[PDB]
Amino acid sequence: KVFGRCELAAAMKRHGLDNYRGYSLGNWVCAAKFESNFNTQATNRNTDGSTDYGILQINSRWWCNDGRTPGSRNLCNIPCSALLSSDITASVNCAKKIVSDGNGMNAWVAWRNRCKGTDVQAWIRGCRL
Ligand code: NA
Repeated sequence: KVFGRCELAAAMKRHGLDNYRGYSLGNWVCAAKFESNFNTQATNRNTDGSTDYGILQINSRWWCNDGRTPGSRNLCNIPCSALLSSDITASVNCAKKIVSDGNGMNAWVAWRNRCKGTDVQAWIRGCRL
C-alpha cells in the first residue's frame, strides 16, 4: 500500500509513535517518505547481503528474519516479509525497539541526512490529527 502523508501520520499516531522516545510525529513521517516514499512494499538490498523491508526500511542483519542473511539476528522476532503488510503494526512495533537501542533515529540514514535538523513539523501540516 502506498500511504498518503496525512493518512500515515494518523496511522502512526494511533500506534503511539508521536513523541515516542521524544521523537515527534513529523520526524517519523519524514523518515518514512525518504526511506520507502510511503510504500509498505519497498525492499532494498545492501552490499553486505542484508535487505531493508517496508515503510521504515528495517534491516535483516539485526531486526527480522528473511532466511538469507547469514549470521544475522532477528531482534524483532518477525519474518521480514511481515514488514511489507498494508497494516503497519509490525513495522511500528519493531521501529520502537530500534529507536530504543541507543542511537535514536540516527539508525535511519535517510532521517539523519534528510530530516534531522529540518522543520519536520511541515510533514504533518494540514492533517486532521
Ligand atoms: Na535476520
